[PDB]
Amino acid sequence: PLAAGAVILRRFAFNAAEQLIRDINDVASQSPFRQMVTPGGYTMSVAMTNCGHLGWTTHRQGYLYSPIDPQTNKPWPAMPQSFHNLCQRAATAAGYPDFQPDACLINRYAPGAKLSLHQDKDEPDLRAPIVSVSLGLPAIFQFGGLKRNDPLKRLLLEHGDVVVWGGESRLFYHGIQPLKAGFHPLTIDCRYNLTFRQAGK
Ligand SMILES: O=C(O)c1ccc(O)c2ncccc12
Ligand SMILES: [Mn+2]
Repeated sequence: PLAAGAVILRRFAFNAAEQLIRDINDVASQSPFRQMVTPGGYTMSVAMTNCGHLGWTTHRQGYLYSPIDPQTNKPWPAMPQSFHNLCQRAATAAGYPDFQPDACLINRYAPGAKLSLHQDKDEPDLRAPIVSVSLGLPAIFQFGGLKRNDPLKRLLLEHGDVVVWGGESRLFYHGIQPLKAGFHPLTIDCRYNLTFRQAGK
């Protein structure tokens, strides 16, 4: 059992990937990818956008979920059908049939992009899982435990892999190591990851 509460579904989204990527591009045509600035003043190497009713974003030197994209002053694009359906199939298979995300954060990793170790604790109910979908180039996902200094474990996440982070794992510190450059036939030179969240109360 790699991470208590987590359910790894390798290649679960492999068949859906081309459609998912088309929908990423459609979302980004409305709410573009942008590299947000952390509360500490650093520009993230990962570029982000969102779809759904709520979107994860910097605002006033903190993080929060907002119904409005600060870059466009318009709502985030609606949740694509492909996104909704894939998430529900994965969550249901993993034992979370009532998971109803209202936010999907879309991350784009260019070579060298990384995410420092952190917890996702900005959501109102931490009993709801987060569903992660990997597309394109492979990345090393690192995760520890409930404490910042718990022992780290690592696993490669490859194109089409889905992880449902539930139970205890929902609160683990985690991150992504600097992305290795390469080629993928559907994303060309990057990785994307979708993370579905229940962000509304
Ligand atoms: O699955 C991933 O690649 C991933 C990457 C970066 C994150 O901040 C995440 N947060 C929660 C769940 C998954 C992820
Ligand atoms: Mn995270």
